[PDB]
Amino acid sequence: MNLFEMLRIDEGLRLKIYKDTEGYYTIGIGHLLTKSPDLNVAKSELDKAIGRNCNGVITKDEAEKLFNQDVDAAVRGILRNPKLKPVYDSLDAVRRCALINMVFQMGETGVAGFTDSLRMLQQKRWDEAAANLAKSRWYNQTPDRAKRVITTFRTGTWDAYKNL
Repeated sequence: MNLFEMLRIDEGLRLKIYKDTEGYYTIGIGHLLTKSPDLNVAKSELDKAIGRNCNGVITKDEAEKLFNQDVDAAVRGILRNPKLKPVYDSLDAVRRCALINMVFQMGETGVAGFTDSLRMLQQKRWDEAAANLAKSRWYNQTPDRAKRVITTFRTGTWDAYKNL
């Protein structure tokens, strides 16, 4: 399965400049256009981003590029953090998608302050880490997503995404 799909399910794919929880113009799978309260700037950013005259609308094949981009940025930010690097680095392919899905949801910073759980993950105490995450505020905000991600950590499979 994939990150995209994964994010696709967890996040949601929007094809029209929409407003963030924070109120920042966003689009695709949580792709941020601008912090500027100006729709006319999201636009510009977008087009700037897309390479065409969008009109505040893109197309999936497009949301996925934005996506793949936004993704490798995250990853580099992950490797730059000296506190996320060892974990991520130790994780397997599927557990990594779980880290990423998190960074995405909370940024490289909010994620890095899961001092404990991170250690467990690093250590391989799947049930512990998970139990751990289960306590967070995070998990209390966005449960279904949290469940899936924790589960994936624990199990280390897509099972959590297979029968939605």
